[PDB]
Amino acid sequence: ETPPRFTRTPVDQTGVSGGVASFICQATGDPRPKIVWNKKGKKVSNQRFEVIEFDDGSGSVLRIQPLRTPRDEAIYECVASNNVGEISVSTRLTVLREDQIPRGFPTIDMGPQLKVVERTRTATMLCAASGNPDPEITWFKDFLPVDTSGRIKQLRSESIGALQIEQSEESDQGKYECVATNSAGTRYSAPANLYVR
Repeated sequence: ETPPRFTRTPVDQTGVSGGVASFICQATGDPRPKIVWNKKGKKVSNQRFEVIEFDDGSGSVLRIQPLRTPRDEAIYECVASNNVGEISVSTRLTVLREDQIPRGFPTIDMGPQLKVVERTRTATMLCAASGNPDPEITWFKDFLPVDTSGRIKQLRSESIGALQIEQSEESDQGKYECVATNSAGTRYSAPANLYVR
């Protein structure tokens, strides 16, 4: 038996009012750590705050949608625990008004669109995004981050970000969101469905 240890700690988010923010927290340990999200020390307990567990039990994502300001702006804590010990770490959510959104805050110029791929063929989800600094584009599938490092690869060029899913299969079906992030903040695309025919 071993105490909880973090494998992925949440990273500060600046979102826009009405938009989305996600925080990721994973840990290992034996027995399997329970992950609880707190807001300034109390368990999160509001309808717009949703905890989605990774299928493998490694942890969870706290997803907040729609973001409200000033209400949601706070320090949040991820607490990992089992019968041998407990650890926590915190992260910060900032939520900007339209009135407060910087010039270079990421824009989704073109979000992903509905796709149907034949099984074993490459599916490509597309996202055009811009901002200053040039934002990083990442992908969420069914509210969880798509990690890619390789059947599933992410390609990137000027404002275009692509998620290429080689040898597509049934489990790749789902709801994909493009996420654009830079030092000014994080913007989500509307989700697009992928089907595997």
